[PDB]
Formats: sequence, structure tokens, C-alpha cells
Amino acid sequence: KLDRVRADYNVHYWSQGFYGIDDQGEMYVSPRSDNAHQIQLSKIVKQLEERQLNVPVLVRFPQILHQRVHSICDAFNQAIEEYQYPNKYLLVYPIKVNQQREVVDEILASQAQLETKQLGLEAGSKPELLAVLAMAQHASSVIVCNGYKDREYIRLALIGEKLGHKVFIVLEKMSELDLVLREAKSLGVTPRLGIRIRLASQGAGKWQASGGEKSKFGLSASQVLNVISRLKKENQLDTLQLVHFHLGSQMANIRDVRNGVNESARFYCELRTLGANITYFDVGGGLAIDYDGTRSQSSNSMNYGLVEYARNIVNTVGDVCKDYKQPMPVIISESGRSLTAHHAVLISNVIGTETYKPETVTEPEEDFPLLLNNMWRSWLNLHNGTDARALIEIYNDTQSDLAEVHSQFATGVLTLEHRAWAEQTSLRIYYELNRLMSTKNRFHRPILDELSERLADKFFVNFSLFQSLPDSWGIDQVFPVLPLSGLQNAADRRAVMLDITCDSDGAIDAYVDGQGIESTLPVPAWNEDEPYLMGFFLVGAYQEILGDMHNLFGDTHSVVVNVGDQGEINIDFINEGDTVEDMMRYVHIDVDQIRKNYHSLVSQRVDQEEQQQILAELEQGLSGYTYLED
Amino acid sequence: LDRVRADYNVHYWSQGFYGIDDQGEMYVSPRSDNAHQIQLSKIVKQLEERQLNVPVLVRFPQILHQRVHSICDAFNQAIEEYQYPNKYLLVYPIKVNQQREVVDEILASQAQLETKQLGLEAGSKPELLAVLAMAQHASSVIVCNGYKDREYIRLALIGEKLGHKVFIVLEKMSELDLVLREAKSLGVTPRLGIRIRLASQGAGKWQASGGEKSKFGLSASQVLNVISRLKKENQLDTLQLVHFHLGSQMANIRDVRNGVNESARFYCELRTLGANITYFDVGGGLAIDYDGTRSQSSNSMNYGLVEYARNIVNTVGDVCKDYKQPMPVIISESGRSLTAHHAVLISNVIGTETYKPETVTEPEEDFPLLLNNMWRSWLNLHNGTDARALIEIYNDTQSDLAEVHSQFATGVLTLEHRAWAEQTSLRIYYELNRLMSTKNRFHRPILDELSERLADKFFVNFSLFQSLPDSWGIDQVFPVLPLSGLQNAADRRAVMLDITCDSDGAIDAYVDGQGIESTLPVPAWNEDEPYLMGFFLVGAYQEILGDMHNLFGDTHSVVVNVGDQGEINIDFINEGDTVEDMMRYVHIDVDQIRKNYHSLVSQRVDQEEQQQILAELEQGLSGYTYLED
Ligand SMILES: *Cc1c(COP(=O)(O)O)cnc(C)c1O
Ligand SMILES: *Cc1c(COP(=O)(O)O)cnc(C)c1O
Ligand SMILES: N=C(N)NCCCCN
Ligand SMILES: N=C(N)NCCCCN
Repeated sequence: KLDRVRADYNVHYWSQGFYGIDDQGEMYVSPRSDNAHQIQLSKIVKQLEERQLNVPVLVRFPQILHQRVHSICDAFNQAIEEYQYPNKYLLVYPIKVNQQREVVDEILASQAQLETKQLGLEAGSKPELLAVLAMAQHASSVIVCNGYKDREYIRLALIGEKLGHKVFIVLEKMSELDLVLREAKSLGVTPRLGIRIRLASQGAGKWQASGGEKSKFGLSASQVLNVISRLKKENQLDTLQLVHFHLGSQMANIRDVRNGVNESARFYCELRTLGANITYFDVGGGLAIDYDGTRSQSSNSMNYGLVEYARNIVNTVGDVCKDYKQPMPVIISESGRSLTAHHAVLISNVIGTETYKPETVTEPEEDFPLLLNNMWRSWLNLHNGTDARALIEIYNDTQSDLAEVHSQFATGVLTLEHRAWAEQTSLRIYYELNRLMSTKNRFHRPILDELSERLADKFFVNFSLFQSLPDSWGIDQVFPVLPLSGLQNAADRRAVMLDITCDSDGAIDAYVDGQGIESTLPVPAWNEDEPYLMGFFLVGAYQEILGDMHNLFGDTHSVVVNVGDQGEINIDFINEGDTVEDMMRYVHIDVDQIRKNYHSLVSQRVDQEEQQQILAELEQGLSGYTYLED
Repeated sequence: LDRVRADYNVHYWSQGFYGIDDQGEMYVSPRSDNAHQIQLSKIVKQLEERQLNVPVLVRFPQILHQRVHSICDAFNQAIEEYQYPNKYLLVYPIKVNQQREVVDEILASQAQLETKQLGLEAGSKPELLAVLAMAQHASSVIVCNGYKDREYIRLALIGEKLGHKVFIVLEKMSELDLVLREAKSLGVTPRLGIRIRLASQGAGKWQASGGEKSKFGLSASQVLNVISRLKKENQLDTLQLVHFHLGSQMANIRDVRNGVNESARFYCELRTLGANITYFDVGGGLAIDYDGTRSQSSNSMNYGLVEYARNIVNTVGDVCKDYKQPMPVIISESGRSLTAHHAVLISNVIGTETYKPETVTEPEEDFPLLLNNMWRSWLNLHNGTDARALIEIYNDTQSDLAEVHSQFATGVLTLEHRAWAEQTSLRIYYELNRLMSTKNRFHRPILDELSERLADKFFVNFSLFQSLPDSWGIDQVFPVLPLSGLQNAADRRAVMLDITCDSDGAIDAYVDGQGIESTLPVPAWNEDEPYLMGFFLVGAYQEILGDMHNLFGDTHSVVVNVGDQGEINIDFINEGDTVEDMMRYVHIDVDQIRKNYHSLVSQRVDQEEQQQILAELEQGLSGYTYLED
């Protein structure tokens, strides 16, 4: 049954209604706001294959970016209406989360459909500013500038203001103020200034600009005061328009958001008190994504929802302004991750497995030692008539017996054959223990968890973790991962997913299912005869940019898919992934020379009939996708 | 003033390739003869004169050459001490660093040791093609690991067809049938190895299936299935190599010795079943001492080079003596140890946040008591204050400051009050740090906290995520040192921050004379003068794991040979990415954008200004992604 499978995965806890399992047992995406047509992801794959693109593939749904833009804006609007807050919310997209022109254009495109009709982007570095200015060349835009600012970064930012953008240069180091004033004078521009504030409510040391605590940016209380003082002196206090703080990405605890906003709102009111007219209050990033579906205060989740995040921000800022009797600023959030995580799915195939097949326990030959007979006797006592206690005993004896076998092999007591026999016999006992024990028995359940790991299939997935999913390796980030098809049989097996790199770390340690994080995943059985497709979801934020070429596996193919009015699958942009030859160039091999040398060597050492064949396979290997063929 | 050399103790991790000379400069000494030390700042000046700015990755192929000879000599010495009756063969696994310039130089050694062999290991389909391309000129030993499809298998067998010795190591049971089929198809006799799963390295590793994450290798039972199938095909002679790999950076020599013991027993058991295994490949694992402490920790190891080699050779030897069997050729795949030292990442410190001593102002008459108490702490803090009173001033001040932050947060204090409190505290810390004594057992740990409280932040012009990825990913420690003016390294303490917009772009730990610290002693930063830092031991796995966070790309890289008379020879130069390179990677049409700027400026900017501005936008696009001082 599919509907019992649906409760085993509980996709809806993490998918936000963008993905689900349909009645044919296929995973779909539903990316349109009218929710009009669902599309089976496997059917998108079938259509890529027709066009000669093989998996792995990264698939983007812009229609999902559009909805996130509207949801985040809707959430703050609701909060504004409920509080009767007397100013606006502005969404601003930090490009660091995902810089791809096709992501950023779709984000810009919905922002234009919004009532403010207000474009907002944030750059965190010189190269990002130039990218941001390129991508907002068409219309006047809010641009917030963060990061380390040299002369050239400041002059480019002022050039942007000259050319008609609203460019906020956020002061993050005290020396930058003096640089901005000089460069603005030199370009004849009226600069717009924001200030980044250091907070004392988020940990020891962060209030301090100097010192060995690692928050890089932001001005001290003292430094903030110096800014106001320097501006008053130059008759430029009106250029300070923006107050900024950034708590960090993926804030799991709503309390920290509240404490942060509380402290910042007070700074904002104190600055107006000293005469500055701050128009904007920018709460930075930090709006988390619920990667594991558990809504918990854990590093892969959050204990709050979208609207509640909005309310904590609006209410706190509003309450602090009412106390000071100050007017309320435009609220900005830089919510990159929330905007981008859901829109992308990585698809690839399971190209082989290592699974345990139950074989027959052969009886001990006269040659076998007591220890191995003991295991044989355990195997005979294991059946439907073995009681609940005695099954546990047999588990414990069998583990101890295998451990002793391993020690005797290591010291020269036992032959390779003895070891083999004991290992296969143990696996047979484990396999049966796993069938005889009951999940309704309280003392069997912990063992059945143990046994579930011990008997899981290894699934080798045609992809590189280091390339497509770097946070998995680097910070034990969890992503939901699921078979795309045949989900009626998801109770068949348990499996762990490994990548095809020659590295221990290219394996997933954690899975998302119906009750949260597990160490293995329930899956349909694999067959050599049918394609078996898997999906990594919530890969939309920070994954693409951060991946690297371990083992010379390169970029995957990527495509943009829009679902049309009548349910068409419009494949709108297509980016081809790396070939082996690309990777060879990247590491400075002269490939044209390699090809030509190959012509010689083959004519030298190969029989004439074969030569064309051998040369074709060499040339073809160079020109192939880095990834493997089933 | 050579307490400086002793503060850093560079030789504890440098292996004699880097040190400080008597002019206060970091030098490299890359030749085996150690004939000429070249100051690393002179390499930078020489690059500056060719229009390349830091950040720069500098690589020294003569260090690679020495690494190959040191590892071979270590094994050869162990072989001679034991009287081990067979040879050692070093095989380089290109996964550690795939650059042609690195691999060439390793290969260029291979040629020169009178046994005149060394090999390459590939661990995936595309590495196999890179290895085949890199050994095109000469016949070679090639070991193939990783997940093998039909194409990988056929390429490997073609490699053998063209004269290489290609060992296709079986890592999965199903891959034996595939090899045998395809070898028949290409009419080639295969050479096979087998990777074996060990039970001595932790629970679950012995098993092929199951949830434990050791990807590759055959279980004892599958090893026997291999023997049985090859006996039936009459192809048992094709199995020539036994393989295992424990993992990289093995810190505990005990694990090495346990792994070798177990695997030697597999080797001798296989011979017992008529297999004629000739090669015994112990994989990687041979660690690098990143912090110079030679301790059993994630960044270091409890053993040395010769010791590693003795543990291998003596263990294989003793077990063989036990079966009365012949000893095999020993192979190690020691990538990391071959490559870590040869490369240095150099960049400049382009700004700082430092605390500058300011006088503490008397509280205004409107100030609350709490801020008066802090004032009173400050007055009681001078050369007359006794040792115990210094600690109590330290504790009152921290308590005061904390209470100030709670009062700001609930509306009790103004920003001006907070500002005054924070600056007074810093002044009190700065003076505590001068009045307390290193000779006093109870000041020392306060001075430890003060060192951090008072450290300079140095902003280095590079991206940790691009150039030192393991530092972010696995808290890899790398030595980091300033390159110049080292006579002055007692000036201050600093932490190094990269210029990315990201909290994680900082180094948490530093290597000084004591091993690992949380700050580094350094010369003072001056705006007027260049300040260069080196990150060392970046040779293995850094270059290829780096990513484009915040759109910072590749740095320049160059290859430097020191000639017989000391000439600095800059033999290859790879240019780093420009802003335009990055924009194009994220699919912006840069040439269209160039054009639209011309449109936009001429329509929006006063005529007398247009050329200036357009020249600035274009110098923006064509410039290195990194910043200018
Ligand atoms: C990185 C960053 C962001 C993004 O935050 P997310 O929560 O990941 O979306 C926003 N603002 C600033 C200043 C950042 O550096
Ligand atoms: C990664 C790897 C190596 C390299 O080991 P290092 O200790 O990092 O030098 C050697 N052999 C194999 C099979 C590997 O996968
Ligand atoms: N994804 C990065 N590697 N780290 C995220 C940091 C962003 C601000 N805390
Ligand atoms: N530093 C790399 N990411 N990991 C290397 C692991 C390789 C075999 N243990």
C-alpha cells in the first residue's frame, strides 16, 4: 500500500507542498502557484534522456522561487496588518546563497510583480557587486553592500548610485567611513550609508571589533558613536539611512531572533535620538529551512514557522519604537536560504548495490574448531520456536562468537576459510533474527534497529557528494533523499547511499523519513533490469556554488524546468556539465596533444584491424561526461 | 633577539624546507643540496615585477623531488635493517593533487632513482584518463581503484594493451565478471588486485553489505569467491596484487601495524590457496605532522617516516616468516606525504582592527553607580596594585561589563553608557595585560584570556574556502606565518580573517613554538609597508577542493625552481580568475554587460566624466577577484 508508504516518508513535513508522492507511486513536483499541474520527476528525466542528457542532473523550478518570494512578503505583510505596523517590508536577496543568473532573474521577476514593485539585492564582496550590478542593469534597484571594502569596491558602489541604483554601503569596519567620504567627494556622489552593528546578546566577545572572537564585521558601540560624530561634522548625517545586523545563517531558535531584534531596535532608536534619520532596519539572513521536517531546535531544523518569524520581528521593533516614541522604519530581511532551498533537486541513478543474499549455512566439517561448532549450534536453535528471551541470547552469543573469530584470525589461530564461514553464518543468523523478532516486543526493538543497519543494502549513487552536496560532508547537513519511482514497494528494504568517489566521506550518514532523522532509508528493491532514480531535495541553497572536483568528477548537467498552462514540461535553459577533457584542461594537461600522441602509440602497439576501435574508445572516453554509465 | 626562532619553532613542521634567516625573512630551501635559501618575499617582489599580485600559490617541485627520495630511502633503510628480501615501490595517488605540474615533477623523480620505477594510482574513471595522459611518454605501473563501469574497465584494459602494467583492483564482487568478460572482448590478459576488508579497524568494516560506510573492498567470503572463479576460468595467475587502505592521515602508528598484520595474513592465506600474489599495497595513511608536535591527534602523528616504514616491513616480514613464505613487493600510496610541503599560499594583510589605548574619561555626574564602580577599578590599577588585587580588578570588570550589556538590553542604559563601559573595560584589559606577570601561576591563565581579548584582527586577502578548504571542513590546522620583519614578532598577537563575507572564514588555530595556539605572535602592522603572510603545508588536497564562495576564484599559481647558483626560476604561471571569469561561470553574458554600460553611461553621465567611469567599470570586470591594498 502507497498510503502506508506515505506515512513512512511524510514528505509533506519538509516539502512545503512542492513535492509529494502521487497515486502511481511516483514523486512529483507541483511548482506553479495555481497548483494546477503536477509533474512526475521521472517524466522530466525521461524527457532529458530523449534530448541526450544523462543523469546526474540538477533541476531548477523557477515557479517555486516565485512562490517563496510571495510567501515571505505575505508573511511580513500579515504581521504588519496584525500589529497595524505603520511602514513597509522590503525583501532583499543576498546573492551569496546562490549566484546563478537563472536563479537571480527569477527572484527579480517576482519582486517586480509585488505591490512595492521593488527590486532588492545584497552583495557581500567586490566580485558579487559587479555581478549584482550586471543582473540589475535593466531597472533601478535597492543594492545593499556588505563585506571587506577596498577602494575599487567603494568606487564601483558609488558608480552604481551615480547610474541610478539605490546603493547602500554598509559600514562594517571603522576605517571604511573615511574611505567612503573621500571617494564620494572624488566622484561627486551623495553616498547612502548603512551601519552594521555588533551585538552583545548573541555570545561572548561579539560586541568587540578588535579581539580574537571571530565575528568579522560590524561596528562597536563606541565606533557607531564616532560615525555619527564624523557625519555631523561633515554635514552628512542625512546620508545614514540604514541599520544592519546579521546573526548568521540557519537560526534554529526563535528566541535568538527576538533577542537580536530587541537589541538592534534599541540601537536604531538611540541613533534617531542622536539625530540620525534611519529609514531602513535590515535584520540580515538567518530565516531557517526545515531540512528534516521535525520543527525542532536542532541545527538542521528550526523551532518556528514563517509567520511567527515575521511577528517576532515586527512586534519587537514596534514595541521598542513605542517605548521611545520614535517612528517605525522599513523592515528589510535578507533571507537567501528560505528563498532558494526548495527550488532545486539533484537527480541521479543507483548504478549498483551490495546486498546480503541469504545463502545456506553449510554444516561444520570435522576440521572445524569448537568456536565454529558453537555457531552452528546457535544456527540450529534459531527458528520460529525460539522464545523472545532466547533470540536475544542468540544475538549476544553470535556477536561475541564473531568477535572471537576476528581475534583468532588476527593472531594466526584460524584460516581465511574459517573466518569466511563464520562471517557468512553470522549474517544468516542476523537475517533470521531480523525475521523472528517482533517490533511489538519492547526488548526486540533496539536489536531490530541494530539489525536494520547490519542488513541494509549499500546503494551506489552516480554522483559526487563533494561536487553536488558539499555541506553534507562539511557540516553534516541533512538533505531529504528518496527514490523517485515504484514507491508502492518502499517497504522492501533498508539502504544507505554512497557516492562513486574513492573517498570514505562520500556517503550520506542521515536520512529523512516519516519520523525525522534515521541512519538508513526504507526503499523499493533494486533490480539490475530497471533504472532506479533518486532525488536529493532542498539543495537549492549554497550547494552549487560550494561544490568541488574531488576525484575529477565535475559539474553535473543543469536545467530549468517550467510547467506550462496545460501541463507542458518546458525545459527552458540547459547547462551542459563537464566532460573528462574539461577536467583535464582544468589540471593543465594539453588535451589536443594527448589526442595526437594517442594516434602514434596505437599505430605503434596495436594490430591494424583494432586500431580504429582502440582509438575511438580513447577519444570517446575523453569526450564523455565525467560520471558513469549504467 | 632569536627568542623569535624559538617562539615559532619552524623546523618542527618544516622538515628543513622553510625557516627564518638572519635578516628576519622566511626562506625556502628546496634543493637537496640545500645550497641556496631564497627569501619568500623576493619571490613575491619578482612576481610583482611581472604584474602578478598576491594572493599567490607558489609551488616548489624540488621539494616534491626530495619527498620521493625521502620516502624511498626510508623504506630502503627499513628493508636493509630487517634484510627484507624484496623491494619497495612508491605509487602516487593523483586524488591528492591532480595538477600536471605536480604529477610531472613526481614522475620526473621516478625516472632518476636507479631502480627507475614509480607508479600512479587512479581512483575513478576520469583519473584513469588523466593518469594515462600523464604517463603517455613512458610505460608505467598504474593501480585502478574506485567504482568501475564498463568504460572504466575497458580503458584500463586498453592501458595494458598499450604497454602499461595496469592493476585493476577489485573493490566490489560484481566487478570480477565484468573484468573477465571485457578482457576476453579486447583480447587482453588482465592483471588483478583485490582490496580486502579488515576487521582490525573498527566495527562493521569486515562486511561488504550493511550500513557501515567503508565503500570498497571484498569480504573474506567474496575473496574466496574470486579465487574459486579464477581457478575455474584457469586464470588464477592474473591475480597479482593485494590492496588495503586505512584512510588518510593516520595519527596512530598502532593502527598501521594492526592493519598490516591482518592484511599480511590474507596475503599468506591467499598464497596457501595457490594464488601467486606478487605486490602488497598498503594504501595511503602516511600522515603529515601539521602542528609539529608529533602527537596522536587529528593534525599530527605519533610516529616518524622511517618508523612508518619499519612497521610496514617488519610486520609483513614476520608474518611471512611464520608461514614460511616469500616476501612481496611492498607498495605504498603516500600522496599526502609527497605533496603537503611543496606548496605555500602567500597573500597580504590588507587591513586590521586593533585596539588602540585611549584614556579613560571620568564619568559625567549623570552616570549610574555601576559605571562609577568601573571608574574606581580603573584608578586602582597601576604599578602599585598587588598581584591578587589585579585578579579581582579583572573579575569586577568582567562582571561590570556583563551587567552593562544586560542593562542596555532592557533599556536601563543609553548607547553612550554602553560605549563608555566597553572602552573602559578594554583599557583595563590592556593594562591588566601589562601589569600582570608571566612568572605568576595565577596571572598566566588570565593572560591567556587577555591575549585573545586583545588580539589584533588581521584581514588577509584570500578566501579560506577557495584556498584552504579543509580548515573550514575538518578543522585542519596549517602553519601560518608572516614572511618579513620577524625580528619584531614579539609585537602583538593576531587572528587571521579572510575577506569573504562569511563567519566561518577565519582561522581558529595557529602553530607556534608550543604547537597549537589560538593566537599568533606577530610583528606590528603598518599601513605604509607591505605585510605578507604564508600558509604552509597546503600541498595536499587544498587546491582541488576549493570553491567559489562570494565569487572569489582561483588565485594565481606559479612554479619555482632554485638554480645551482641560486637563480629564482619561475617556470610556469597560471593566472587566477578575474571578476569576468566568475560572472561567466554563473552564466552572465559579460560582453553584453560591457556593452550596456556604454549605453547607460553615455546616456546618464555628464560628458566630461564618461571615459573615467567606463574605464573604472571595465577595469572592474577585467581585474583579479581579490582586493588591492
Ligand atoms: C550570508 C548572508 C546572508 C544570507 O543569510 P541566509 O540566512 O543564509 O539566507 C544574509 N545577509 C548577510 C549579510 C550575509 O552575509
Ligand atoms: C585517498 C587515497 C590515497 C591517498 O592517501 P593519503 O594518505 O591522503 O596520501 C591512497 N590510496 C587510495 C586507494 C586512496 O583512496
Ligand atoms: N555556507 C557557508 N559555508 N557557511 C555559512 C555562513 C553564512 C553566515 N553564517
Ligand atoms: N580531505 C579529504 N576531503 N578527505 C580524504 C579522505 C580520503 C580517504 N580517507
